[PDB]
Amino acid sequence: PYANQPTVRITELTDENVKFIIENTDLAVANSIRRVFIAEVPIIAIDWVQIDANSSVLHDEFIAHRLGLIPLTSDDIVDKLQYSRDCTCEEFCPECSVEFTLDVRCNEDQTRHVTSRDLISNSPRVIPVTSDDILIVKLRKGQELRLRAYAKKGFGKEHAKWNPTAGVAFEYDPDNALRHTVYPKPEEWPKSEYSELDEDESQAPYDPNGKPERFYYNVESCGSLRPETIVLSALSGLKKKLSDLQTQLSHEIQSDV
Amino acid sequence: TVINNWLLIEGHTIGIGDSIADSKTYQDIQNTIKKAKQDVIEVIEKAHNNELEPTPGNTLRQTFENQVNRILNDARDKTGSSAQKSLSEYNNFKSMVVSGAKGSKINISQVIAVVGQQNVEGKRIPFGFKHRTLPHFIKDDYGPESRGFVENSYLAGLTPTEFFFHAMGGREGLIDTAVKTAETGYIQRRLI
Amino acid sequence: DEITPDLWQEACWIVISSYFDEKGLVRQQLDSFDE
Amino acid sequence: FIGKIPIMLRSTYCLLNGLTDRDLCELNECPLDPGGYFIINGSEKVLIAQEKMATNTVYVFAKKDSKYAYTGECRSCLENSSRPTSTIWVSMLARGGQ
Amino acid sequence: MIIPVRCFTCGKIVGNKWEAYLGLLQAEYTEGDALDALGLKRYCCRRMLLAHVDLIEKLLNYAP
Amino acid sequence: LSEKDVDPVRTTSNDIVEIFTVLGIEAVRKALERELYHVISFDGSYVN
Amino acid sequence: SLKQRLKGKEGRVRGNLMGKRVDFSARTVITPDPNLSIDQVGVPRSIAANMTFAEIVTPFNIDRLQELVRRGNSQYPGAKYIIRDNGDRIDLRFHPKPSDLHLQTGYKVERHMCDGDIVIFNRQPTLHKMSMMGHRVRILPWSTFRLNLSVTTPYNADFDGDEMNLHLPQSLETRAEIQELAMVPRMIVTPQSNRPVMGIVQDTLTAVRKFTKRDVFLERGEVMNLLMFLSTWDGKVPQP
Amino acid sequence: MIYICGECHTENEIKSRDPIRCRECGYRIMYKKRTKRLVVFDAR
Amino acid sequence: RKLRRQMDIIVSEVSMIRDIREREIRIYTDAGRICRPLLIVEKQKLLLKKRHIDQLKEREYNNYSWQDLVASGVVEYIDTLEEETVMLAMTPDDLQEKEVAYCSTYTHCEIHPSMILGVCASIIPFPDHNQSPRNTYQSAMGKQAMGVYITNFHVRMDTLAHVLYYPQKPLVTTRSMEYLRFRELPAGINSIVAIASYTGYNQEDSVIMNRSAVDRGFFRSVFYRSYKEQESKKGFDQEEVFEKPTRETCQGMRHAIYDKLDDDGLIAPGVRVSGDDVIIGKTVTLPTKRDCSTFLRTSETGIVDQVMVTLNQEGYKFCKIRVRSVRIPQIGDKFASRHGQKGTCGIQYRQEDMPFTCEGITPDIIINPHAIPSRMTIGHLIECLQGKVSANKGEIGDATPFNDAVNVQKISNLLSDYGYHLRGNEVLYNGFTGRKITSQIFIGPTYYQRLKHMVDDKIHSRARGPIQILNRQPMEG
Amino acid sequence: KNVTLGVPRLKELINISKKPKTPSLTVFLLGQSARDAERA
Amino acid sequence: RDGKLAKPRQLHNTLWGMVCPAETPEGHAVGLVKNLALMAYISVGSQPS
Amino acid sequence: MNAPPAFESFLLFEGEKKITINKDTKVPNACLFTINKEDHTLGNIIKSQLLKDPQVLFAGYKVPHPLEHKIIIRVQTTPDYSPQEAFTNAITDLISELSLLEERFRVAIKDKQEG
Ligand SMILES: [Mg+2]
Ligand SMILES: [Zn+2]
Ligand SMILES: [Zn+2]
Ligand SMILES: [Zn+2]
Repeated sequence: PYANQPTVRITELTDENVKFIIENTDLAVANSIRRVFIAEVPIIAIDWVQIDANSSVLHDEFIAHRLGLIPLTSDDIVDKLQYSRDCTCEEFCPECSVEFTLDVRCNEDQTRHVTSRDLISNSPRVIPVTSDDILIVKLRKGQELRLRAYAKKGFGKEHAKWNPTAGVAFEYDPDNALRHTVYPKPEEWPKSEYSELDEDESQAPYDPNGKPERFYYNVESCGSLRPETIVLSALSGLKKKLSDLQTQLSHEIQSDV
Repeated sequence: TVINNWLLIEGHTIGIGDSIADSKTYQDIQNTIKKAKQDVIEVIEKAHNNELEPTPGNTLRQTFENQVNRILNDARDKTGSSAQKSLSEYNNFKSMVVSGAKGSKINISQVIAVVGQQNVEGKRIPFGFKHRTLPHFIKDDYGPESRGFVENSYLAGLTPTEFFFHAMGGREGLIDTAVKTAETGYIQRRLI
Repeated sequence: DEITPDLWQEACWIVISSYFDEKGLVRQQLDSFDE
Repeated sequence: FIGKIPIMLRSTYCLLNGLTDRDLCELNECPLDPGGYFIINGSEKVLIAQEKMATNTVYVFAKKDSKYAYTGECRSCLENSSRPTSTIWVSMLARGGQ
Repeated sequence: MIIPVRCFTCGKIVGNKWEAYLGLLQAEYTEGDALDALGLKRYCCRRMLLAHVDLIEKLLNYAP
Repeated sequence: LSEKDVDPVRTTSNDIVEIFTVLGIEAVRKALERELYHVISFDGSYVN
Repeated sequence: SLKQRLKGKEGRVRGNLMGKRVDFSARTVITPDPNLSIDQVGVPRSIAANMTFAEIVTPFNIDRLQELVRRGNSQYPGAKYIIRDNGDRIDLRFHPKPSDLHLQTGYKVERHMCDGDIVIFNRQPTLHKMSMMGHRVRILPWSTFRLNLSVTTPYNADFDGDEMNLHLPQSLETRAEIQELAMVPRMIVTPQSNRPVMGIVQDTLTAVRKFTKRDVFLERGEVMNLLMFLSTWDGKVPQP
Repeated sequence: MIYICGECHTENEIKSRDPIRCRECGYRIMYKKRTKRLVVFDAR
Repeated sequence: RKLRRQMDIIVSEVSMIRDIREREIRIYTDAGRICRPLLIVEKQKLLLKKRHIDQLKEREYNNYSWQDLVASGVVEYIDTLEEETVMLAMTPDDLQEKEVAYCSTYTHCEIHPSMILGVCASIIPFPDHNQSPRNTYQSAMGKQAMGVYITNFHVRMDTLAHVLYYPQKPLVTTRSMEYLRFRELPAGINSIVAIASYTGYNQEDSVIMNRSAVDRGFFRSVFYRSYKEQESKKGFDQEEVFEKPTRETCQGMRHAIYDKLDDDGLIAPGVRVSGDDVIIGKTVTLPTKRDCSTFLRTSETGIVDQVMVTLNQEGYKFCKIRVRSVRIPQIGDKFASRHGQKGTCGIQYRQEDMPFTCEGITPDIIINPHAIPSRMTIGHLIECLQGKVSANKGEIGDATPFNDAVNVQKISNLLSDYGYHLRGNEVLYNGFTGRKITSQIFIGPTYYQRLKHMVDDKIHSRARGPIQILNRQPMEG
Repeated sequence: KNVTLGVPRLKELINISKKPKTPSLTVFLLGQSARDAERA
Repeated sequence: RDGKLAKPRQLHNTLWGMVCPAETPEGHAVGLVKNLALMAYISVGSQPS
Repeated sequence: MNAPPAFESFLLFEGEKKITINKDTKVPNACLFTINKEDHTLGNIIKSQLLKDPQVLFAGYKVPHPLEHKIIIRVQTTPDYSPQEAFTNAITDLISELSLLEERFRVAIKDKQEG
């Protein structure tokens, strides 16, 4: 009737991904954790662009679209940053957004690569991840791109540019003991990397009493957050969602009685 | 709603694995076509040597075409049945056909066993060239290949002549579809 | 000497490439107008 | 001077004839553009090939509805002259008449 | 026209790999080897560079 | 119909005009039913 | 001449009396929606905010219609016009002033189309009665019409780009007519062949065949999820 | 009121009444300059 | 024949036909005769030898081209009349090789059987694995796809134009696509397509799209509308010029804001516009001066892209204004594969809601399994399987129709070597619950196209609109 | 044997015409010829 | 008049290699609007002298 | 033109209740919890926690429409136990579980980072 006692075993921890296993958890909790990784972990991304000059071959909202998709380092600044909607400022301020500026002019005969290295932020904590660099536009001689942008807080449920993961591999029951997937010909299917079966074996013997547990994660990060910071932010954010829900539930119960 | 949300668990698909057949099934399909071609060749040799006796109510040409079209139709049926019996309970082509959601037994046979005879105006492919359906055949070639019998399945792919004869037969459906659209509601508004 | 079957596929598309290098795809419109 | 002939693009008499791809780009022309059309009042106009029966050839057809059992027509046209075409029919009257 | 910043499927960064990919190809790398060297393991991210057509390069041949 | 050894009852024609001028309007009503039914029921379809 | 005006397929008699353009008609692309009832059509908010239904002001709806007038055209659902007892039309968006917007019995408020409004949903060609059926409106947040997958068969409609027409009955008399004669549920069985005109279709038909197999066993959690979508469920979980 | 020549790319101020043409180029295809008004884009 | 093959007195396009039975030789030299090149065969042997191929291989820096093949007498054009007297071999390696002597008098050989297809049919991969009408449907759809219609599209000012943000060349391609320059100007994107019944929103030719993929520019396109207006001085009584109308100057002006217009009566590039806005301010002097400015359609809402002012052929000042509108894919937009699999977007799910593989790969598009069985477009399934091998192998796949070196078994065997089920199936997990889907889903890269038909261009409503004066009946206003 | 069917046959009925496309009879035999092929 | 006598919508055998068998519009113009095959060429004519 | 703002999925508009409880008259001790601006993330996690309670007779959730952003959670408990009480306990048990997971993930990171 009470909470699970989940355990964590980190299998790999690099700068690009964190691989870990969670045991003694429900499948619903395991899945809701990976959905929070994608959709509910806040990061900082450009969501406001003004283009003073754009002589490039890409139109203004083509450039603005690419700017939003450039990941910005938002490891610790994101937590203390506020949501523009929540902030009381005049639609933008240092407490809820980061100002960015791009001013690139091509005067040389060679093609000028406007990369994220040319994005300059007023907050050193929030910079493009790459600073190879992310290509924004290539400029011909005489063409220029002059714009200023504001990066604000958000999560992947509003736009995929606020999604901090470059890939979230999620798995459970690699040997198919629970028969949650039925193979017409089990011999035809390659073994999972987490499989613990012999070469001759194709499926683990059916486990009627078994339950989904020991979920395998591999959270690849775009660069805005460290792969471990995504998971910690997700667990706290999901816990915040439930704690916020309970507060509203308590009020509704009090009103009913 | 209830079965749309159970299908989130069961899931349903269709892929290449649903179009393959057992190596035993393919050999049986291939054997049926090889025998069917020989049977048609035997019928042709009868007509060529004047050993074919016309059936009542039909001329020699119509007797020959009827005999050939039945041999090829039987081969399509025999091969089509052989393919269907090879399908497992897990096959998704069968699952949609069995439930009546989409597809039919003939589609499975064409995808898996044999597309069959292509017909233009209810007859085999006509001799559009001088006694030839295409320049790649000899003159007076009444064999299944020459007159538009597609011996390959859609999985195996059609040969260049089969592809063209299939387009000829498939162009008839497009014309008929346009004709029906033109006549759509014509009788209704006259009756009304 | 002779184009063997193992080299035929490469050969047939070298011939086709040369045709389109010389003619292009609207050679009918241009040749008719030039005449 | 007797008039102006509309020019098909990338024909031998077009300004973009024999130009290298760099030369085309300098003129704001796509090197991949095939030409083969006309620019009439700024509209790229393409002449669709029109399919018509061959001329100077004798063709024998049979018509059930008509009063002729057979008819051999021949649309005659000169050698690159006299654009007008004259058709002559040599028909056999149907045997239906009793 | 230009390399997408992110892979559409997963959102992995791909906008900093086009020039590196072209450089590797010039180094006699096969397209498969070059994609492996850049860390594009999922076939969705390999699709991004394998199928990219760089039209922006030809767009820059027209004088502004 | 008048020919000897030919069923004068079941023998019929698909031409409604021929039926009208030989058997009458009521035979046309029945024959028109049967011709109309044949075309509708040809492919197994059903109409009330 | 006068003769030319009357003659022709576009003539007055055949082009302006037998068939003609009609007000309060919408058209857009149709997309599937398995979450709607067979008798329910999903409607874009832009279409709903444009098409209006004139409601006669009554003490039953005096307060409700007063609010819609206050909200006006800017806010949806609102209203476009007010028709006084004189029959004169007042354009709301020109003036949101409450002083001139007081309502009284007999006034008609051309409120915006809302959920539950009866519409006639049609696909051309209209070959049989089931090609024009009555639907209940359901405002949804994108720019397409939505159809339950079962009503595709009577309409002969596919979701490969097909478009369908929406007509909004404008009076209670004609609105009550659709409800009792032309609603989709009343059209389930056709008199042409005394058999149902719509049935279960592609995904559901394939899945119900799988679902009903002898060796389909649902665990407690799975069953409780399915019963959430059984609107007619009486709340009693059957003995397994 | 700045117009850019389509050939030489020269900004030149032209009135409504006076004819449209490059001051120095003589080219008769002119392009209006980008508006100084600021338009905001969501990087979405 | 010898003279024609030598480019002697007889030119290449002259067709000689002999009717042996009818004792007639017909020679044709006029225009309009449709012909195609065929390889010449003598004594059951192609006159095309390896030496011809080697010279062709070094086509450049060698001066050897297609004409030398015609000059050499190795390939000649055959018109339809002459083709009746020709004994034709589909391939050299199977037809004129020593075997059961079906025919030992071949006179010509097809260069390749796939040349019977046209431009639009030449982009269908594995068209010989598809039911024929669906190859006809794709030829129609392929002309309505989006991409880059021409490279210098910025200079051009067309009435309509659709440009895709990120056109991709197909992972699975045909040999003929090289000569169509499709690789140069592609129309579509390679998409991870799962053929599954996920939530019932892809039923009946409908498509489920990935919202997160759309957020990243997936199938995003640009719409360019160009408006041309000219000022005419014809008639001394009446004259019209470009200028922003003023309330006092003109007796009658609509309440629509004219602030967007400049002092010259033209809007400037980079200005948001809508139906309420006026792009061209044109006023005609009365016999005060009446205003005849040009407005936008209410449906349109974009940004002025380019404004050019010139003189038309008639010598009158006129302006072409290009308005740019970005089109993000949404519910109701048509998408099609290269196999007649046309469908609208039923719904869009975010990445967390989509079904994911063990690797975390979510489909960009989910199509219904019920679209395939009736259409029998197996080439769609072979493309998806081949595309998966291509993406993993790093090689662009070959889908040339009549290729005996490519078959499903060979593609399946390759897919096994990359740690994938040989038939292209994958174990997908439910996005909403994370539970394994009982059936394994067929998922892989397939080339999809965005068709010009967007829902926004089609949605339209009428409610007490601008009736006509004469007929007192509805009309567009 | 083939007879008109589908729409063209349906059109003839509503479009009653003195000349059908494929006029025909269905003669039934009542004597011994009915059961005897030779006498038939 | 020519089209009435013989139906030109149908795909004829002689279109092989000359006209694409697949590319034809759907609707009232099926089979009437055709496209050239890739290597098909239309002769420009010359003098028979 | 009808596109809804992307924040409509997770932001309550003015006058919108995050959660509303409606007694289910079909069965005793049954309540329906309509949670606005929520999706399967909280619906699935809450429902699975409820199923662990042996006093919960029935637990299920649903999104009535994907284009809308409400989840309805139906909880049926035993007579001595309230659905509201069951619902609160599930959230606390989930918070306790997630709190424990946060603590143990931090320890695992240090172990991996340290060596
Ligand atoms: Mg349709
Ligand atoms: Zn602030
Ligand atoms: Zn990826
Ligand atoms: Zn100049």
